[PDB]
Amino acid sequence: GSRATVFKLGLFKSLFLCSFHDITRLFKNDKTTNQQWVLAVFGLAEVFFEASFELLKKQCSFLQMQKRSHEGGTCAVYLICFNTAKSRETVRNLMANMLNVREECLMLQPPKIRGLSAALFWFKSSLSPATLKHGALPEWIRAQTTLN
Amino acid sequence: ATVFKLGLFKSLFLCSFHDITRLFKNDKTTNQQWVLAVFGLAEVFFEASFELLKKQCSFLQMQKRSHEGGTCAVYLICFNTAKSRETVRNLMANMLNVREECLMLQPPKIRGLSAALFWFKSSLSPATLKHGALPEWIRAQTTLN
Ligand SMILES: [Br-]
Ligand SMILES: [Br-]
Ligand SMILES: [Br-]
Ligand SMILES: [Br-]
Ligand SMILES: [Br-]
Ligand SMILES: [Br-]
Ligand SMILES: [Br-]
Ligand SMILES: [Br-]
Ligand SMILES: [Br-]
Ligand SMILES: [Br-]
Ligand SMILES: [Br-]
Ligand SMILES: [Br-]
Ligand SMILES: [Br-]
Repeated sequence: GSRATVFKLGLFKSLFLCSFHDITRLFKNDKTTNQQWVLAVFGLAEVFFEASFELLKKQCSFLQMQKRSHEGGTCAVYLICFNTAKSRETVRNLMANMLNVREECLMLQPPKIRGLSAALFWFKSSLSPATLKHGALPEWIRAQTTLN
Repeated sequence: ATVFKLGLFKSLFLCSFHDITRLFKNDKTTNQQWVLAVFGLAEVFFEASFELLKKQCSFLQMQKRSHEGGTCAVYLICFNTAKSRETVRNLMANMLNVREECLMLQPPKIRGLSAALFWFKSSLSPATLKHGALPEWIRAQTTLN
C-alpha cells in the first residue's frame, strides 16, 4: 500500500524542481496493467539503486534512472518500459523486494505521454552524464522533442 | 570445469575448498551452517548480498578475491532456520544474479585445527565483511585452553 503523501510530493519537488504530477497521469485502480511506469523511491541505498539497473535490464525494452539528494532527504526516479504489462500491485511487490525497502518508500503511476514539458523532463535527463540508460527512447518522447 | 574451479579457489585463498568443508551427498538434507564459494560474481551483488543475508542469519563472514585467472568469493553462513542445498542454491543464484553452476555448497568442517584457523585468519583482514558472534567451534579450537 501507500501511494503517496504531501511530504513525499514535497521532497520530490524540492529535489527535481517540478511536481511528480507534471510527469505522470493517474491510474486509480491498483489492478490495471501497463508496460510503462514512472517510479519514485525515497531513502534508497546506493548499492540497491545500482543493482536494480542490472536486474531490470533483463526484463525491459527501455530504462532511464537518476537520483538526487540534499539535507532533507533523497529520491531516485525511474522511467521503466517492461517487456510485459504489469499492474501497480505487481510492480510494487517486485520493487520493494528488489530494492530492500518498505512499500511506503515508493510512488508509482504511468507516464504523461502527451505534453511538451513532460517529454522534455526525460530529454533533459538523458543529457546528464550521471543518468543510467538502456534501450531505444520511447517514440512519444522522440516525436515531441524533434522537428527543428 | 569443477576441476578448474577447485584450482582457482586454492590459487586465490591458499587452501583447498575440501579442507574447510565436509560432505552432504543428498541435496535435501537441511542445516543451519553452510560454506559457499561463488565464481565470476559482480561486486555490486557481493555487497548487496551482505545486507540481505544479515536479515536472516545469526553469523556471516565474507571475502572476495581475484586475478587474471578469475574471481571467487567465499561465505561462512549461519542461517537462523535450517536449509537444504536445493533451497540455498535457488536463494543465492537469484540473489547474486549468477547461474547455479557457478556455486559450490557444503556444510563446514567443524573439527580440525587447520580448518578453524582459515576462518580465524580471515577475521584479521580489514577487507573481510562480518556480522554476529563467531561460532563456538571456531572460538574453542583457536583459544588457549
Ligand atoms: Br505506490
Ligand atoms: Br506537488
Ligand atoms: Br489523469
Ligand atoms: Br485505472
Ligand atoms: Br489512460
Ligand atoms: Br503508456
Ligand atoms: Br528520505
Ligand atoms: Br497523458
Ligand atoms: Br490518445
Ligand atoms: Br496538459
Ligand atoms: Br526544458
Ligand atoms: Br512508445
Ligand atoms: Br553445489
